[PDB]
Amino acid sequence: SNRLGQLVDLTRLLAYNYETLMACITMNMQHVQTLTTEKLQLTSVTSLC
Amino acid sequence: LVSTEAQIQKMSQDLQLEALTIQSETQFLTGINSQAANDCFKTLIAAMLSQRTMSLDFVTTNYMSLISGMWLLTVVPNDMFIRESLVACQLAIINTIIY
Amino acid sequence: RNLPSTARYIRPNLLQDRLNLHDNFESLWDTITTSNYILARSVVPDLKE
Amino acid sequence: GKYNLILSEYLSFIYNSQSAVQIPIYYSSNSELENRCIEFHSKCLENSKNGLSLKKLFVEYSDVIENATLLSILSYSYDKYNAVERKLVKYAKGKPLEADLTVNELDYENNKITSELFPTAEEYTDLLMDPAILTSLSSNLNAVMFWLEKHENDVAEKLKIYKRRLDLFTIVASTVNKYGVPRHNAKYRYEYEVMKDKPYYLVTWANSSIEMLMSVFSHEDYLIARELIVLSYSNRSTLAKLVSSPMSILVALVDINGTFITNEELELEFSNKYVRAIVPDQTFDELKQMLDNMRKAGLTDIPKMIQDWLVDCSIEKFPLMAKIYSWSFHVGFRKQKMLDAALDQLKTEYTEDVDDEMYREYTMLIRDEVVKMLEEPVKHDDHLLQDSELAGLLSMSSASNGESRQLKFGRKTIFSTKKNMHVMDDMANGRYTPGIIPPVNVDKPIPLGRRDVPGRRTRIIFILPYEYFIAQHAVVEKMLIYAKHTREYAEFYSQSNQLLSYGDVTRFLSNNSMVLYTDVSQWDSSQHNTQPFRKGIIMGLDMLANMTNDARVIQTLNLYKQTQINLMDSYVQIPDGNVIKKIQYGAVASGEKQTKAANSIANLALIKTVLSRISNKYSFATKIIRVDGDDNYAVLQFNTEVTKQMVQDVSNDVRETYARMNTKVKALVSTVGIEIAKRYIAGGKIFFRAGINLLNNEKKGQSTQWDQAAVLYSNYIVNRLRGFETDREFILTKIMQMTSVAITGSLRLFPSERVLTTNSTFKVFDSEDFIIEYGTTDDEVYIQRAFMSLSSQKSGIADEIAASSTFKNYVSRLSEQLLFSKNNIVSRGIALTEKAKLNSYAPISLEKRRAQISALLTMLQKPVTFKSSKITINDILRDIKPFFTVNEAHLPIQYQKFMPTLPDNVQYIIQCIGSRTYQIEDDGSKSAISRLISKYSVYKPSIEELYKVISLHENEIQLYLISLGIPKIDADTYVGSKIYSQDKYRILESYVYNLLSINYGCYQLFDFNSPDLEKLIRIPFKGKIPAVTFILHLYAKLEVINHAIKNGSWISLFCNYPKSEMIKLWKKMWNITSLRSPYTNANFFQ
Amino acid sequence: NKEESKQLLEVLKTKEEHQKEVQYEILQ
Amino acid sequence: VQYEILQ
Repeated sequence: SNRLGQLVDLTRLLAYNYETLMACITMNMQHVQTLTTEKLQLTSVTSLC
Repeated sequence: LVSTEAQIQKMSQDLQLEALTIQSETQFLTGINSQAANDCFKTLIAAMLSQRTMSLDFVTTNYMSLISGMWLLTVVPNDMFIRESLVACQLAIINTIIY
Repeated sequence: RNLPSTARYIRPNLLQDRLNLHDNFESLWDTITTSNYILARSVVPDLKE
Repeated sequence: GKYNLILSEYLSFIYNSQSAVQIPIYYSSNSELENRCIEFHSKCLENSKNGLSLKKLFVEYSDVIENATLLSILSYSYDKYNAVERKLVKYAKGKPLEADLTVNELDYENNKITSELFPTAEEYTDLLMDPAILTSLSSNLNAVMFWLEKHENDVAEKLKIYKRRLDLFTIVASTVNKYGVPRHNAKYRYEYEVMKDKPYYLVTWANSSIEMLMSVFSHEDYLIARELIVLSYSNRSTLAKLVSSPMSILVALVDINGTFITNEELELEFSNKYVRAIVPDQTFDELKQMLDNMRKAGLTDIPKMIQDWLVDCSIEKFPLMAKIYSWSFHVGFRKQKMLDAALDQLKTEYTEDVDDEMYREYTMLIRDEVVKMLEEPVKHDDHLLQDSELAGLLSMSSASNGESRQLKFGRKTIFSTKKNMHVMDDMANGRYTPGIIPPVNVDKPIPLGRRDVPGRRTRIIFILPYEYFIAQHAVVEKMLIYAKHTREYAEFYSQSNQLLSYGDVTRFLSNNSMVLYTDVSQWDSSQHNTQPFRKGIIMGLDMLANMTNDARVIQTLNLYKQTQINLMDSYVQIPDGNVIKKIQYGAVASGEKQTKAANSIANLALIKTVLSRISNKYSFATKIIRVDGDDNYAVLQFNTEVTKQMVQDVSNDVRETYARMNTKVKALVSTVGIEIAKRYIAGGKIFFRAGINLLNNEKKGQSTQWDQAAVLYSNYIVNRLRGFETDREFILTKIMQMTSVAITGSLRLFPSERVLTTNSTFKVFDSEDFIIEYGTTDDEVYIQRAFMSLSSQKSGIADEIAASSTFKNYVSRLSEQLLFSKNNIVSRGIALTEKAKLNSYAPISLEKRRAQISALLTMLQKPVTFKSSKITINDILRDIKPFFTVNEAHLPIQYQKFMPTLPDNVQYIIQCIGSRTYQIEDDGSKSAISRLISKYSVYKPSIEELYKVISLHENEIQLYLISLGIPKIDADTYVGSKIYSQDKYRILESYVYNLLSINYGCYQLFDFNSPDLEKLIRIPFKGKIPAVTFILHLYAKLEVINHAIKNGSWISLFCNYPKSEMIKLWKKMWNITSLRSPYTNANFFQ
Repeated sequence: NKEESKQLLEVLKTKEEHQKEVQYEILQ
Repeated sequence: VQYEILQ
C-alpha cells in the first residue's frame, strides 16, 4: 500500500507501453482461451511491484 | 530499479517470516530480484499484446505473492488468465486475507 | 491448460463390491483390509514439532 | 576367551626357532594359589636361566595353569634376523606387479623406484608415503602369514575365504619379495638407505593391500579387493575418487518404501511414505560417464557390479553399492606435496563480471545473521564479551595449534606449538599484546597445515598467532550458542550436546518435493569467501557496536573486526625445496576460530540468494535448508508432482545461478536420497562410509604404540558397525604385536587377554566385539585394582614448567585478571588447574603415558602381589551379581531396520528394543556444576575429576570452581545453595555411563530406556537410594543386551536386592576409583 | 563392450521405474 | 632462504 505512487507510475508505464506496442499490431487482436498458457510467477509480480 | 538489498531488508523487517516459522522449517523472502521484475514486465505486456492466456503459479502460504496478485488482478484484465488460475488466485486472496 | 474439445478419457469402473467379500470371505477380507491398512499408513501424514 | 591361545600360537609361529621359549606368567587373588604362582614363575625363570625345558613344570603346577589367570607371556628368541623374508618367500610364487609410470599427473605420485624420485639421500622424504602408524610392514606381513598358516586346512566357505585371501596375498607378497621387505627404524619410519631401490609407495600400498585382503570374505569382496589392490600399485591420486563418484548419483535412483525421520539428535519416527525416484536423462549420462572413467582407469569388476545393480536399482542389492563406496576409501591416503595440494586449493578465477545484486544481498544476509547471533549478548552486556581476553586465556587449551616457537621455562628449552605456552612466554618477555592483531599480509604470511581424507581433496589450515584466537573466542562462542538452537546449522544444532547425526532430510521427501544437495568443500578460495564475506561480518560488527554502551564489549567487537580486516588481505607461506612461496590469499580457511560458524553463515546466505533467484522460473516452498560442513542441502516443495524436466531445470538453474556469483557448484537434485560427506541416504535408509584406514594414518600421532593399538581396535569396531568387516583375528594379531614390549633385545613381554581387555587406562580392546568388558570374579577385581594403582603418574616436564618463573608469572597475571591479589590459596589452585591444562602438550602427555606403561610392565613381569581396598567398577558389579536370577525370554521383532549395513546381531538388538531416543551426556554437561563451568570457559574437566570433586567438602568444591575460572560470587552461590547435593547424581550417572561406554560403540545405537528392554528387567523398587537403583538397572540392561549380542536370544533378569545390601553398596557408589582409556572410545559417528 | 553400456543407458532412460506421468507431452 | 611473492 505504501508504494502507491510507484504502483501508479508502474500501471501508467505498463499501459502506455502496451498501447504504443499495440499501435504496431496489424492483425486483429482476437481474444481466445489458448490450449497452453504462459506461466506467471506471483513472486515476479512482487518483484515488479 | 529499487536497490534489491534495501527492499529485501525492508520487506524482511516488516514481514518477520523467520519468527513466524516453526523451528523445524526455513522461511525467507524469495523472488525479489530485478530479473524477476523484468520478466514480469515483459510477460505481462507480451501476453496482452499477443492475447495469449496466462496461468498463475504461486505458493498459498506466501501471502506476499497474494498481496501482489491483488495489484496484478487490479491492472491486468481478468480474461487474460485461464479461468482455473484466476479462480485459484482469487480464492486464495479471499480465504487468506479478505474474509 | 485448456483441454481441447477433441480430448478424450476413459472412466474407471467404480462399481461397489458385487462379491461382498466382507460377508463370509473372512480370509480374503482380512487380506483386503491389510492392504488398505498399509496404504492408509503410507498416506497418513507424519507428526512434526 | 580366545586371545591367549591365539597369542601362544602366534608366538610359536613367529619364533619357530628351536631356541625359542615362551614363559607364561600367572596371577591369582587367592594367597594359597598366589604362592604357587610365585614359585612357578621363579622356577620357570631359573630353568630358562639354566636353559632347561619347562614341560615338567606345567605338570608340577597344573593347578596354577588351571585356577590362576594368565598375566603375560615372556618370549625369548635369538634368531629374529631375516625371519619375515624367510616366511615370505613361500608366498611370493606369483608374478610381481609392475607399476604404470604414466598414470598420475604429477611425476612423484607414480610408484617408481625411490632413486628415480630422490636421486640423493638429502632429497629424500618419506612424508609423501609415510604410513604414520607405529606398526611395521613386516608386522603386517607376519600377521597375514600367521593367519594363512592357521587357516591353511580350513573346509567349506572357510576354505574359500582362505583361497581368496591367499591369492590377494600372493599378489602382495610377490610384489614385496621382488624388492625385499624394507626395514623400519625405532620410530617406524622408512629411511632412504632401505628404500633407494624399492618402489616409493611399496610400503604404504602394501599396508593398504594387506588391510583390504584381510577384509575379504565373499567373492564380491575378493573381486573388489583384487581390482583395488592391483590398480592402487600404479594409481595413487584418482582411484578413490573414481570409485566413489557414482554413489552421488546412485542414492537418487532408489525409490523410498518407508523411511526414517529425525526428531531430536538421534530420535527417529518412521514413515510408511512411498516416494518414486525421478531421474532425468542427464543424470544417467553423468553416471555413464563415471563408469566410462572407471573403465578408462582399468576397472572391470566394479563398473560391472554397478551396471548389474542398475538393472533394478533396488535397495535390497544396494548393500553392494555401499560396499564399493566404503572399499574405495581403503586404498590409502594421498599425501601429495604441500605445494601441489595448496595450489589446487587456491586455484581461483576471480572476475569483475559477477552479479552485483546477488553479492550485495549475500553480504546483507551475512550482516543480518551476525547481528541476529550477537544482538542479545551485546545489548545486555554479556560477561563473556566484557572479559573476552580472560575467556580466551582460559579456553586456550581448545585453540588450534600454532607454529612451533622456541620457548624457555626455567633452565629448559622446548619447542611447543601450544598457544597457551606461547602466551606464557610472551607474558614473561613483555610481548603479550592482545589489543594488537598481528598482520597476516606479505610481511608475515600465514603458515599452512593440511587436512587429508581418503578420496577427498586436501584442505589447507591457517596457523595463526594466538591473538586471533583471543580476539575471536568469545564472539564465536556467542555465535555457537545461537547456532545450537537454529535448525539450519546442522553442524551446531543440538538440544543438549548430540548432533542430528542421521540428518534431517527425509521428513519432507515426497512426490511433490525434490532435495537439492551440493558439495561445498572446495569453496575455500571462492570469490564469495573474499571481501564480500569479511565485509559482511565487519558490517554486522559495526551494527553491533551501536547497540552497547560498555567500552569492554566495544573493544571486543573492535578486535574481532580488526581480525577480519587483517584476514581480508592475507598471504600464505608454502615451502618448495629451498624457496618459500608467499601467495596472496584473502579467502577463508580452517585454523581460525570462526571458520566453522562463519562458513555455515556464508553458505546459508548464499543458498538463500540462489533459491531466491531460482524462484523466478518455478513456484515452490523451501521446506528446510541445512548447511552441514562440507555439504548443503535444501528441500523444495512444489504444487505439482515432480517430473524429470522439473528436476533437470532446477539443477541447471541452481548451477547457473551459483555461476552468476562465480561459484562452481555441481548441484545434485534428487527426490529420494542425498550423498554428503558424513552420510548418505538411499531408499529411505542411511549409510555411513566405512573408510577408516587401519594400517595407514593421515599424520603421525602424539600417542604411544599401546594407545595406537587401542585406536586400531576402535577404528576396526567403527568400520565393522558401518559394514566394512576386517578379520578379527588379524586385528588381534596386530594388537599383540603392538602391545608387546621389549625387555631386552632377546626378551619380549606380551600382555595377556586380561591385561588388555580390562577396564582401565591400559584397556585396548574387548574379548567380544561390541560388548563392554566387565567381570565379577576375584581375579578381575584384583587386576583392576592393581591397574588402578598404576594410573597416577607425574611428568618431569610438567613439574619443571610449573616450577619456572614463566609459569608462575602467567599464573599471577591470570589471578589478577581473575580479581585475586596474592591470595596464596586461590593462586595455588589456579596453578594446579593451569598445570593440568598443560597436559595438551604432547611431550608431557607422552611422558605420563610411558611412565604408566613402564609401571605396568614392571608389574606384568612378576605375579601381581598388590592388594588394596580401593573400589573399582568390577567391585560394584561383583557385589550386585549374586542377587540376579536369569530366565529365558523372547522379544518379537517390532522395529524397522534403517541401517542395512549394521552387523546382524546389532541389527537384531535394534529390531527388538529399538534405536536410541535421547542421550544422557557422558560428560555431565546438563549438571548445574558443568553448566556453571561452561558459563565462563570451554575447558571441560574430565567426568572423573567432577566425580571426585562433587563428594569433597564445600570449601574444596568452591576452591576447585574458583581455580577453573568461575568468579568467587558464583562459586559461593553454587556451594551455599547446596546444589552439589542434586548435582552428584547427574555426575554419577555420567561417570558410570562413561565407564561402561553407554554412548560409544553399538550401545549408542540402542535404546536403554526401551519399554521392551525394561519389560525384561524386573527389579522391585526400593526408594531413597537412587545410586544403587541406577546401577542395578544399568547393570541389568547391560547384561540383557550383551547376552542378546553374543547369543541372539533374550533373557529376563530379576533382582530382589536386600535393603541391607543396598545400604552397603550405597557407601561404595560414591567412592568408585575406575578409569577407561579414552583411546577405546569407538564413536560410530565421525 | 561399450554397446552394453549403451543399451543400459537407453534402458535406464526408458525404464518403467524412473518415468513420471506424460500427459503434458501428449497435449503438446 | 629466498622468497617468492605470488600476487
